[PDB]
Amino acid sequence: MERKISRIHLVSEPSITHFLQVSWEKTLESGFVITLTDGHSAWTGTVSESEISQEADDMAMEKGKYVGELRKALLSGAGPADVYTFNFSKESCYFFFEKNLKDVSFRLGSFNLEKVENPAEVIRELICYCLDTIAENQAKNEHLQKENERLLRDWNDVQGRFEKCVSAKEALETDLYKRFILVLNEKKTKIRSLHNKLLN
Amino acid sequence: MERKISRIHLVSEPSITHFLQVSWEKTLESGFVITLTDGHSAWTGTVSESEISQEADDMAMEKGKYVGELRKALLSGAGPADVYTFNFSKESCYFFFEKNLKDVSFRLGSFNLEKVENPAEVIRELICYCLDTIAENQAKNEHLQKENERLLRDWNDVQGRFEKCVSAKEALETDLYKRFILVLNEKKTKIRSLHNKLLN
Amino acid sequence: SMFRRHTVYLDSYAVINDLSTKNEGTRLAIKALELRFHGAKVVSCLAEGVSHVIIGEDHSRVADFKAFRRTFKRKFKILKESWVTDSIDKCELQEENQYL
Repeated sequence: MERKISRIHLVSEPSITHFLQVSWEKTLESGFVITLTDGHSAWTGTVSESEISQEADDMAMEKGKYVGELRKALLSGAGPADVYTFNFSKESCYFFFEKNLKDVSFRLGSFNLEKVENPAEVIRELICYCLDTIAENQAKNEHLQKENERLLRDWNDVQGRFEKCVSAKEALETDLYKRFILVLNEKKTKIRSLHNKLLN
Repeated sequence: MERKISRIHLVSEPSITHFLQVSWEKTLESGFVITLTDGHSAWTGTVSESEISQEADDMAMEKGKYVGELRKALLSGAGPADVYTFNFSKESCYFFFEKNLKDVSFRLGSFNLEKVENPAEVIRELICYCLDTIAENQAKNEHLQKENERLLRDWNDVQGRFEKCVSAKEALETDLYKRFILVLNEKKTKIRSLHNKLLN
Repeated sequence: SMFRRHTVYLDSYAVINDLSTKNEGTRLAIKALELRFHGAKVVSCLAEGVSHVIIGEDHSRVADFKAFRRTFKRKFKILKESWVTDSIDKCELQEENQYL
């Protein structure tokens, strides 16, 4: 059981911003409950498999993409080039949204909502859920920061170790080569002396 | 413009949860605005440096201790064992909070709030702020997770690279020794040939 | 000693010929360290003795190096990271023509 909260603007009242909360169990196919709030009044509705299936069948579209479009629209997943316009008539309590592409409207879905007699409870639940999410995110961020610090320390130690190794290899190589050049110089001096003696 | 949101259980109405929003400019000492809401109506009030100083003088204590107590009480900074009781008289709009330790109590603070003409606006602002905080925290967590994954991959590769370098370091010295041996022996063979020629 | 005669200059500094502009390159720094450990000569200052130049995934500096090499008597070669990795893996030098 999870849910998503988004900000929704209405054409009737563009200045005022409403809140849309969509709650589902495991996946949008089974169903979902949508709550619309304005801070003073609340509306609630539910969509089960039958209604979504009938709406998809009527629209003559593959059911595999209707769920995707609904998710993109109602979960604030619209892209930069995608614009969705919502309209909620209070007199009949009828909600419906369309997609504005290429300067032509296109209906997606229509729902009938029912007023909630206790708007306070839904607002309180929304605020409590938001606070719980904030706390969980803060704890996760703290743990992740600790892990990042540990990883950075490990990386610095590894870099220092590699520097040590390169320095040691260079020192060993230079020492050995110095010894060898000294010995070879002595041998060449002996060769030159022997050649000079043989010249006689 | 720091802000904090907390949840409280008023003794007058223990069946419902109230939300306390404390907003301050730089530090709690300078002053803060406190808003108490329950989902339908909100009461706002202001506390200035003068009121804080007067209360501290009444207590006959330094500003630091009173500020710490206020932070622990209002900002949900309570420790493992710290009990606070909040009361809100609605008729006169008087909100006072006290610290309970056994039967003895202490009226830590007492302010006066005023009803807001527009209750929906403050609730909308609170929800919007909570959603923005959630989004920012999620973005930061995603960024840190990506960084940690990159660091882990880099460290994993570097460990093996360093191990291979260390392994080659050991064979370097034996290679160099076997390398010097042949050339030194060639020079000694040249000496032998020259001496054999000189034997005449 | 397979890189004894191949001195390599890395683009790990934002400003050339400036020791105070050290970067925090993750792969670049250790790659330069490995090159030095393997016998190559790394110089922090870009002088006339440089022979090869290595530039990371930051392509913004390619123009600067291409302009600098014009004045230089001898022109160095710009190579990518696959060259060094392949050379180490195969234990033998790879042709720069495939990695220019």
